[PDB]
Amino acid sequence: RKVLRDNIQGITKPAIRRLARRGGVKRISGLIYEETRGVLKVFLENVIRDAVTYTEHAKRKTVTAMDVVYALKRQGRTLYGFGG
Amino acid sequence: NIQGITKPAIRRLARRGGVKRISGLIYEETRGVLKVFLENVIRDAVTYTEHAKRKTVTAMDVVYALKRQGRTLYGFGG
Amino acid sequence: PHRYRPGTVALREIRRYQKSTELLIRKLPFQRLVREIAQDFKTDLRFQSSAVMALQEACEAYLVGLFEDTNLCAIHAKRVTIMPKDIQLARRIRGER
Amino acid sequence: KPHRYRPGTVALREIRRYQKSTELLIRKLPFQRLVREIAQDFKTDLRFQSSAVMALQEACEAYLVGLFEDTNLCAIHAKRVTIMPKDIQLARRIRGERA
Amino acid sequence: KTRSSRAGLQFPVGRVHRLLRKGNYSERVGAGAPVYLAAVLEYLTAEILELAGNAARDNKKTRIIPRHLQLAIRNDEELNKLLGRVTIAQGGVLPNIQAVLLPK
Amino acid sequence: RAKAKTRSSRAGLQFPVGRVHRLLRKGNYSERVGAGAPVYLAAVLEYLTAEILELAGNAARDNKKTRIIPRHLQLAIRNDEELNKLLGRVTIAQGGVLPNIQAVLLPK
Amino acid sequence: RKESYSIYVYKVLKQVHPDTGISSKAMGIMNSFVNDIFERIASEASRLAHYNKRSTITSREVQTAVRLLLPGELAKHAVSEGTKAVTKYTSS
Amino acid sequence: RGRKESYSIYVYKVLKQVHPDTGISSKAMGIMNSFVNDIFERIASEASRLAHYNKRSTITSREVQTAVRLLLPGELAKHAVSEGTKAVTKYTSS
DNA sequence: ATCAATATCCACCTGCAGATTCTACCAAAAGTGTATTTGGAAACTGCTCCATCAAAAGGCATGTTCAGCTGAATTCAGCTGAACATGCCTTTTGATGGAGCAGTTTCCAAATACACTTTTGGTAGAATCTGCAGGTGGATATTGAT
DNA sequence: ATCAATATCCACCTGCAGATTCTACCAAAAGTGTATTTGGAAACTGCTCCATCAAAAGGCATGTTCAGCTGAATTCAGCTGAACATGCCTTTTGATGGAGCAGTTTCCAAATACACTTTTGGTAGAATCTGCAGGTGGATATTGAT
Repeated sequence: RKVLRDNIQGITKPAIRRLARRGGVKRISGLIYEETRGVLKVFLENVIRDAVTYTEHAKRKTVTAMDVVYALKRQGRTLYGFGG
Repeated sequence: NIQGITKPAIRRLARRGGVKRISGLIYEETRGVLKVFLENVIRDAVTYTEHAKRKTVTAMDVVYALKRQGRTLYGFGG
Repeated sequence: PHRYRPGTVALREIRRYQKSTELLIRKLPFQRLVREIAQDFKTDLRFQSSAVMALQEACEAYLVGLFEDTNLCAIHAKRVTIMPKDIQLARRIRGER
Repeated sequence: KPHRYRPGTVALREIRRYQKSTELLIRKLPFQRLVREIAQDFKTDLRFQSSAVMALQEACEAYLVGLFEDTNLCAIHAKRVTIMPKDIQLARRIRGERA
Repeated sequence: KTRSSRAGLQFPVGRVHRLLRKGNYSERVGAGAPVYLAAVLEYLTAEILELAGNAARDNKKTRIIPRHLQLAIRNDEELNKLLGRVTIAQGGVLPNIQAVLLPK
Repeated sequence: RAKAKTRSSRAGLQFPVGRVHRLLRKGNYSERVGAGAPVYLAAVLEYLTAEILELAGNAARDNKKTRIIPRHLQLAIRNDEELNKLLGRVTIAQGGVLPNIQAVLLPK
Repeated sequence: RKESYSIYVYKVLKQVHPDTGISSKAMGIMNSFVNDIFERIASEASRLAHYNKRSTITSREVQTAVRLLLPGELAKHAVSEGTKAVTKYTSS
Repeated sequence: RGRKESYSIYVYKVLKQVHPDTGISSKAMGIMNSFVNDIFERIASEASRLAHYNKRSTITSREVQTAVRLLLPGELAKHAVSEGTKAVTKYTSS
């Protein structure tokens, strides 16, 4: 049982660079990286907040793919491929 | 009839949207955008009218059409 | 002969119409527009007048909001003048395009 | 030579490369740690089906890619080529994420 | 003597129950569900009316009108988000001029 | 006792009309379900399936593959105006994006 | 007869602002608001019961749905009010 | 056991009709199952709302048709209406 | 900003009329009582798959150096859009007819519901089939010259 | 200015993880028989929406002048991309303990059903009160000139 902290810094500068590339960006200001980590943490917090609300309502201790899919759909971000 | 949406009406809308200066090309462009919007909203509204087998578009038909377009409107029945 | 400088009457108009809530498109030309577009689906449909009014509130709130976004796009380009290209960016990012 | 590409050439190459492919671009184990850290701050001692972590990662990467496209258009609009915080903020404000 | 009075509420528990029962939501409706839903609706309504009456007294009205509802909604972060996709007719917009548009 | 015909074969469908009917009936959509509602619905769902699978198969052929993958489904959805509109708020897992570089970024 | 929440909105208004009134258009707004939030809560609670193979919507589904739909402190106060009203209703 | 229903076999059948020499990966089949479930719920819930708006207790093919017209973007709608109508009449001719 | 002149904004009234409340009636809805049935919680447990740990490799993050070229700042003018006067006309306001459209009201064939019985279509898992990942390393295209 | 260096393209090849086929059990469609629900055909209204029409209120179209904004051009500091070495830590493959997901069973607290019985909210005239018209003119703000 070990303590999870600061894992937003696992979203590295190079990985962020790749995502921007896929999004078409040719040149990236130095401040973008912390900005992107902030936006991602907020997005993922919102999604996981709702997925855990579905998990708790079902009296489970295991977040399922379906809980995540329901949270994404509630928020206007429908995801295909994870209904099995 | 689209031209009845006049340059000063369009200015009034831009002013309420906080716009201070306006290019001459905006009016035509605005009239295009308005037109597309209306064609969408009325289309579906008519469809509700037709499913009910009426020929009077009601306020509620418009409310439903706006709603299924993610544009909920209050004050007319929901 | 007295003249306001460019922009001063424009700021005055922003204050006025942001303080107000009245409809800014005239009723009859917009009702005419609505009936033309609608006739392009089934001619001689009746409209409850509250339905025309609902359409107008929706339309003006949509154009006003769109102008607020367009305005932010113009200012982002170090401009104070909205241009068709600003409308276009706003709508592309909104997912309308 | 010693051979050196001009700034921009290798980034254009990388745009073509990553727009052709579909692999996740964020390392898997760090992203999983991130997901468990966030979720544990909301209910201690959840487990995750690994399916649920991959669904979160697909959603997150597609969101960031989409936002970066919109950010790019905002930078182009101000006649720049370099994306900056104010471009992300303009994009998210117009999306209604935080208007 | 009604369920509404029994639960401490102005909003109609009986009506809310009938509306769940007939809305194609589930086969069965538990007895606490409409009490709870009516309470939530009353609470949100009170929040809105609290703020809108405040906004109507700061413009020194005594009658709440749609404009006061829009001012109440948009100046309040949580309500503005909850109603982020809602058009209030005759509500107008907040007074808001971008700083770069001002003189001097 | 009469020979059994599936409702799908009767309607000339590949999609399962009877399953669609039960799912309608247990979905809390309405108190009752008309006989023709699951046939129409199953028909529309099969048609949309054929359309997507047609375009994605063409995209797999173009990429010199015989197995459809999510990337082929993405290519087909996003290169088709109506499918892209209909699925405008959907993420295709492992889908990627369409190749697109803004003109102003290319070398001058 | 067409029904609405007008009298109930009016009574809540006399709770929070006894001297303030409300115009007819404003009451139409409030009515649309109540209808809106009702359908959001109910339909989310319906989905919640479906996902979990239950035929019944209980206050448990309403509460979870409130937790998914309202943003933060509104959710917390709404959960408090629903729990309070249910406890005060069961007591009789 | 744990029996899990799915649209996979019907998706596969349609695949063989449109491309008889083409396969499909299980992730792509998961996309197609997701798609079917999604379009299903949009149509069924719009039809539910349509019956409810007009005070009817039954969802019929008419509600399905008008739901399809509200949900599908144009030529998709037209062809979907044709296939649904065709299948219904073919069905009712027993 | 100092200042006087000019134009529009706006707190301030006061009545009156148009809304917002009193008076009052009544079906439809809500509550209450009783009789029932039943969905889901509790308990109990098999066995899927989740958490964790490790090794071994080698992919990719990190940290550095440096200069190409980008963003930022500045200057300037061509020309576009704001302000305005003017005089024309479209829309507002409002009244009038009357048609035809919603919108209830029964009556009842036609449709859907639902239990029981029989008959497959659909799933799981095992067994078989086979693209293509992923390793090749030439073939061609693009780049950036010294 | 062809040339060197580099990257990408594209074709090759084969085992194996993954996909397709098959097979047998069984859940759930389908048939059958009957009970229940319903939504249209005919009928009767009576709001309510359109088609007129006109007088005068505002609001719009047009043409001119010029303030000042947008866009081009130019300069330069210094950020960010490209290229390198190093070595961490992710990926992969794998084995293992066991949490808890899920599949089943019993059986009541909590649900539906049905018959009455009161109550309430909707409704709509009539009787009694804020809010717009719209007077202002008196501040408040802007402007060209110093």
